[PDB]
Amino acid sequence: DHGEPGVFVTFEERPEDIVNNVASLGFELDKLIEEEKIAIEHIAVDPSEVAE
Amino acid sequence: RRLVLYVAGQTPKSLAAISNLRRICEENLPGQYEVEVIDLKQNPRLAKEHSIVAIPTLVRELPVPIRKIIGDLSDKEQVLVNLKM
Amino acid sequence: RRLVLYVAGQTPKSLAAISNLRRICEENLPGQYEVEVIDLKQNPRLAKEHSIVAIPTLVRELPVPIRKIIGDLSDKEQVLVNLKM
Amino acid sequence: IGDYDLEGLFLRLELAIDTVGAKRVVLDTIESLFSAFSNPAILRAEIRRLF
Repeated sequence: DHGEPGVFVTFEERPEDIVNNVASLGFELDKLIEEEKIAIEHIAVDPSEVAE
Repeated sequence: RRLVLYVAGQTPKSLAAISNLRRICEENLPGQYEVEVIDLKQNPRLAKEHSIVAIPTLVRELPVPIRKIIGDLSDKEQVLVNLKM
Repeated sequence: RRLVLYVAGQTPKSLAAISNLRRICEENLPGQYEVEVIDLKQNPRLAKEHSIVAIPTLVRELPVPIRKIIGDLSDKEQVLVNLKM
Repeated sequence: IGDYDLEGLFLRLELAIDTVGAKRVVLDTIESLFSAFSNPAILRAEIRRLF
């Protein structure tokens, strides 16, 4: 509506979950990413293979 | 026997990380594995491809289960124990 | 004098477990008991039959009361004390 | 002693699933799993892997 690109940085939910959540509301996150108007970054860290 | 070291820029952390990697690899043990250093700034994409978050990182892929070590590798003994087999 | 070691695959944990079992059994003491190694992946059923949960496991059945040790047997002294009689 | 993985849990659960051709699974009283073992991080990682 206002022509501003968006970025969604998720630390818990995966992109599939993020898209499916709003799929029912009528938005098409698949299309908006397929066009890159919203970019999804799933920034997940696993402590199992992490030694500090 | 392959090791990858992800760093970003001529940062004191990354420089100390590579220097300490040199020290532990050479003085502590022989050349059992080969090291490759990647500076993330030029390729931010590779950061996403390898799923890297915190600099500096030392990742081994020789064994089937991956293992990462986060930091500048200040503790020689701990780094060697984490990389020993 | 029988000991069983349950592991799963060519895992670093299981390999280190059997190697450490070799080391503690040989260097520390003589061959008082016989070891048998079972890899659970091929027989998941045996896991249920022996009621095993966490890999790796070292179980003795010589005494009437069972005793299990969970892990890769990193601490030689603790493993020997747990298996001493 | 050392680090352990709840590998037997996965093996037994897979064996049951393949035996019964199961599609539905119920996990009852998963708090006893935490109460039994001492290391909390290992259990956390193990059941995150389980889910």
